[PDB]
Amino acid sequence: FCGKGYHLMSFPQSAPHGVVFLHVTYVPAQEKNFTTAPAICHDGKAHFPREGVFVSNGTHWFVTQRNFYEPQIITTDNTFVSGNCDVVIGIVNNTVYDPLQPELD
Amino acid sequence: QKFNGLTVLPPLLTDEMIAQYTSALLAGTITSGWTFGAGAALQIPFAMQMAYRFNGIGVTQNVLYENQKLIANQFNSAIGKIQDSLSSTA
Amino acid sequence: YTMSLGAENSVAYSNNSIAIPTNFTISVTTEILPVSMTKTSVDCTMYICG
Ligand SMILES: *[C@@H]1O[C@H](CO)[C@@H](O[C@@H]2O[C@H](CO)[C@@H](O)[C@H](O)[C@H]2NC(C)=O)[C@H](O)[C@H]1NC(C)=O
Ligand SMILES: *[C@@H]1O[C@H](CO)[C@@H](O[C@@H]2O[C@H](CO)[C@@H](O)[C@H](O)[C@H]2NC(C)=O)[C@H](O)[C@H]1NC(C)=O
Ligand SMILES: *[C@@H]1O[C@H](CO)[C@@H](O[C@@H]2O[C@H](CO)[C@@H](O)[C@H](O)[C@H]2NC(C)=O)[C@H](O)[C@H]1NC(C)=O
Ligand SMILES: *[C@@H]1O[C@H](CO)[C@@H](O[C@@H]2O[C@H](CO)[C@@H](O)[C@H](O)[C@H]2NC(C)=O)[C@H](O)[C@H]1NC(C)=O
Ligand SMILES: *[C@@H]1O[C@H](CO)[C@@H](O[C@@H]2O[C@H](CO)[C@@H](O)[C@H](O)[C@H]2NC(C)=O)[C@H](O)[C@H]1NC(C)=O
Repeated sequence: FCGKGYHLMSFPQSAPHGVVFLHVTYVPAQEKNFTTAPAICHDGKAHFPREGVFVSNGTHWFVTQRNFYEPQIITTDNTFVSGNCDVVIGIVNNTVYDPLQPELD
Repeated sequence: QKFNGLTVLPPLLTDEMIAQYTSALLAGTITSGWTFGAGAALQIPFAMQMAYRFNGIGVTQNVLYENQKLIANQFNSAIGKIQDSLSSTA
Repeated sequence: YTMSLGAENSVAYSNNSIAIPTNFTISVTTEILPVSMTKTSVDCTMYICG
């Protein structure tokens, strides 16, 4: 509605018989190739991502926001768990780090 | 019709050219979704895209994955119902 | 000549492959809209008879 891309801000300017608007928008660029997986299997449970998608760099797995690559370790507190491992087509076998356990030592 | 000083000018865009715009359009939104309408197209597997759109309404993503078969079936039988509504209803 | 509609590039769709942006550019587009005309007026009798 207000310029191509994701609208961020606008400023009006005058004109003799009209109004000219400047619409400042965000546009993504420089995108890479990643492998994905709808959900992960860990100890028999399906771990779905909360905010973002699980993405693989070939030999490692992470979780990131869909707007901009910012990889992070797939941990218990960024992924919710529901149902069983064998239920949704497309899971992959991986591990999940639990931040609590390093504290018990 | 047109026989004494009246005419009709042809359109600039022919039927095959419009059907080429609409083929490009709905061949994009399958492969890239809203993305291709902002910048470069980004290939995203379809089922993931639908799951996201579910999150976009307010239903937890897992609902789509668990029920993927029923969803696909309802979609298909709906397209066929439209095909027949149009094929018969004047 | 016959007009071209644009470039022809097909997307490498897969069922386990996603493309993700790693940078961004903010761009300031412009838009123009009229909102008025000259408030004209004509005296009908002077125009016709004067
Ligand atoms: C994702 O990976 C593919 C292949 O690994 C990249 O490939 C090319 O894209 C062009 C576009 O038309 C195709 O014709 C080629 O067949 C693709 N494969 C090649 C050249 O090996 C693609 O560019 C990557 N996309 C992103 C966003 O990283
Ligand atoms: C995928 O990502 C992982 C994690 O970044 C990469 O593993 C790292 O490789 C670098 C380069 O040797 C090492 O310095 C790091 O120690 C590694 N990470 C750790 C701490 O395990 C991996 O090389 C990447 N591979 C691909 C194909 O993208
Ligand atoms: C995604 O597509 C690929 C290729 O179409 C599918 O791979 C086929 O899967 C069957 C069942 O496991 C295998 O017998 C075939 O050999 C696979 N083909 C290839 C070329 O690898 C895959 O199953 C699809 N679904 C995913 C990955 O979830
Ligand atoms: C995920 O891990 C499970 C657990 O190892 C795999 O299931 C095993 O499959 C092997 C190969 O046939 C069997 O020998 C084991 O008996 C299975 N374990 C159990 C407890 O069922 C499963 O194949 C893995 N899947 C993927 C995609 O990596
Ligand atoms: C995103 O794109 C911009 C566009 O140039 C990149 O900007 C330049 O980065 C180089 C890195 O060596 C700098 O030397 C230049 O000064 C930057 N240009 C400007 C406008 O100052 C930027 O680096 C890209 N993002 C990333 C993460 O590399």
